Amino acid sequence: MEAVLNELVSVEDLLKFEKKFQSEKAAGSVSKSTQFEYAWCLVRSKYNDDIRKGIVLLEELLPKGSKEEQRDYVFYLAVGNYRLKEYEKALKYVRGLLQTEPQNNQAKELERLIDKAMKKDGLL
Amino acid sequence: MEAVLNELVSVEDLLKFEKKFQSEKAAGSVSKSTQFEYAWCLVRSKYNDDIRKGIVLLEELLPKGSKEEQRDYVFYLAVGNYRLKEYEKALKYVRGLLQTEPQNNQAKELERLIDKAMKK
Ligand SMILES: [Cl-]
Ligand SMILES: [Cl-]
Repeated sequence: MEAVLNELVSVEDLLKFEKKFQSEKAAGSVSKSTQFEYAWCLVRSKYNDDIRKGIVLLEELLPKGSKEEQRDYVFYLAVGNYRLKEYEKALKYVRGLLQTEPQNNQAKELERLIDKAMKKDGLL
Repeated sequence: MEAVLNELVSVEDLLKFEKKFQSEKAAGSVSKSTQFEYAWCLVRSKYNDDIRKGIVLLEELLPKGSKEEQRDYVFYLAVGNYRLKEYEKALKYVRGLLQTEPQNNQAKELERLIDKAMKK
């Protein structure tokens, strides 16, 4: 998607699932899917506080996931940590995922981005 | 997000919810939530056939949604039609949504995009 469209869809997404998350948490407890969707929107946000919150929400889901869900959670932990420039954490997550999903070229392109960013720092 | 990142995350999402949708479909019927989530990914895809399928899935959810859900469906119907260059349909959808959500500047910005592309 072009940039302006991507940004406005991102905002609409985040606001919808924030409402849903805040509604459910007001009504007692938050379903696993609602927490994941909100966290997924948070790690794509333009605000760093949002990304940090999405990471926390993904860490809370991680021990309760099926094996397939845990793979999805680790993907977005690497995304969030990469966007925060927590490169060594992101790199550890995506390498672990690639061991169990070797043909995941999305995870591979993410690893390439993380490596490229660690090179331009000089920290690789 | 930057362009390369946005594209690989879009692929990861689509494939994840395609598996969820197809697995629920084979097992009988598909939940509202999975059909929407798959449609949401499809409308954002780089393939026109995907966008068209997302519009179909959204059109099928629309008669049976609540008031709030319908407004969200119409937003993504506007997005998908805009990306397919179906500008008259897209403008109609977003103008309806703006009548009931007047403070929704994301819908407003989408309307400006539709209006720009029509004048291009
Ligand atoms: Cl279809
Ligand atoms: Cl509003």
